[PDB]
Amino acid sequence: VADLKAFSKHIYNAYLKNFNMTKKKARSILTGAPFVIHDIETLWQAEKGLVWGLPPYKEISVHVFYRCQCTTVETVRELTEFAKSIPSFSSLFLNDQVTLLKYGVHEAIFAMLASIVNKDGLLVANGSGFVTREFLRSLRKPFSDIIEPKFEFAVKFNALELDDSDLALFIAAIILCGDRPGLMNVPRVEAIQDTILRALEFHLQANHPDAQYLFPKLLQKMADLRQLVTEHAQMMQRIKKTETETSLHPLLQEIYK
Amino acid sequence: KAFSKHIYNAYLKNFNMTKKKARSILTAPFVIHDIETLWQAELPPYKEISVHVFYRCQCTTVETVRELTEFAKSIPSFSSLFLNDQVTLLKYGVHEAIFAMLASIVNKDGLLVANGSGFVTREFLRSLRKPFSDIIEPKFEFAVKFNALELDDSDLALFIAAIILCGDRPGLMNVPRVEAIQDTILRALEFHLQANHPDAQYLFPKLLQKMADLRQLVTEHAQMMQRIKKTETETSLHPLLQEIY
Ligand SMILES: C/C(=C\COc1ccccc1CN(C)C(=O)c1ccc(-c2ccco2)cc1)CCC(=O)O
Ligand SMILES: C/C(=C\COc1ccccc1CN(C)C(=O)c1ccc(-c2ccco2)cc1)CCC(=O)O
Repeated sequence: VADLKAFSKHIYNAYLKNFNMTKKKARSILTGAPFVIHDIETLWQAEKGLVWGLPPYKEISVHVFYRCQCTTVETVRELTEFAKSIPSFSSLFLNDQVTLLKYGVHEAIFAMLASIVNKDGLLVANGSGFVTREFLRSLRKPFSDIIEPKFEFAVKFNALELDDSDLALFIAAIILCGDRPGLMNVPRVEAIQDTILRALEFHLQANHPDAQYLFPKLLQKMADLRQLVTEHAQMMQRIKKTETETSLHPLLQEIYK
Repeated sequence: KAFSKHIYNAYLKNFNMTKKKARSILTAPFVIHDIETLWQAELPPYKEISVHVFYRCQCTTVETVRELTEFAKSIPSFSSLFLNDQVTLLKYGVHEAIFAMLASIVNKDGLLVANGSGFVTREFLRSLRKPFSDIIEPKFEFAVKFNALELDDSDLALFIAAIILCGDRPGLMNVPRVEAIQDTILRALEFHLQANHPDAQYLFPKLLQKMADLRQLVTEHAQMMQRIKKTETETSLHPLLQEIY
């Protein structure tokens, strides 16, 4: 029990050192000024300077998809650094590390997106912008449809009221996932993931003494996130298929390969 | 440096028999070179000579695990590792340290036994029946070569601390932390060997090779222990040693 506490603490310190944006900072921004991007005009103002090199200009729905890609890429690089500070992650085979990152980053990105989202939209640009969910729904298919299911997931996730300390362990559990295809040392990964999930159960009784069923609720969100990413990867295949003049960042190319 | 002195202090606190004590005896102990001497000299109930010596080996290695366990508490930052990692380090390392320290009580002809009091010849131990004699002799071969390095206790105190702090063990949770502790130990050791053996040359990387030789010696050891566990159904194993195996 005492090793699990200190393992949780190590994981929470890796999280605080590696993510630019915590849930604690995001909620203080969201509740109080970010500049509101809610239409074409405000988006252009935001690009001039009140908020912020993306493959040469074309049309709003595609410009937005490109900003999503720039953000997602930056969060992969934070996740990669976070994982390297997860105790035994850096002593796994190099190919296992890359495999865990390749198949887990999206699950982690859509878990952590909740932190910066409310029912009305989300923070961008390290909290200096706020893009409304109504504006993102206004984009043309297939861009609007690849966006809205994440808000639907996030708002439900937020009703669980996790804090940073809980998320560090939850995101650690997503990444150290013994089920990813092509792993070399499965029992080792499985063992690390079971340590995290034991530490997570113990940390939840401590931090959320009156919640009920919070731990199995979280195992289910991990399942939901897998389904969310399977659906996302299908939509991304459809974009790559039907939107030929839209490119994808090479780091994301490798991931979806 | 102070670090080196502290590890030495702890080694002197934890191991009753030092190379120093052992060297001034080996230069009178009762010679045990056959059945009649063994019996004059004299655990699980008696079985036969060979199994009897095997039990004596077990009682000694058990005691030395206890000592090594207390010793490691003095290695700085060992006590701050996960408890699980502590147990793993002890589990996979105590035999490499026990075979390293065995060189201290050994010469080409045999070893000291129940304090300085007895000498058991290598001859006799070879005369035990298979697989008991095979279990024994390869430690002697290693120990004679190790002794040609001519370490003293202050050197061995760091060397045993290095052995226990191996980042490579199976199931370690915090490898980089263990590795960083061993690094300070190995840096103290290089520094110590420069100061304690100024005219010996290459002693440091030769010690690093002895660590890899020990790892292999223990692998061959555990393998031998495993067939004894199958084929020598009668003979018992102190359970402290079952858990290690
Ligand atoms: C379209 C891809 C993912 C989908 O991204 C989604 C999906 C649902 C909600 C939020 C995101 C993106 N996100 C985490 C952001 O923080 C974000 C960043 C910037 C903007 C934006 C809008 C106008 C100007 O700036 C909007 C969102 C490809 C990327 C991939 O699959 O890796
Ligand atoms: C056979 C096991 C270990 C290996 O033992 C070895 C192997 C090679 C050299 C020296 C030892 C033992 N040793 C460190 C002693 O100090 C010792 C103690 C007593 C006697 C003895 C002989 C007649 C009466 O008393 C002889 C040796 C199983 C136990 C285990 O695996 O931990």
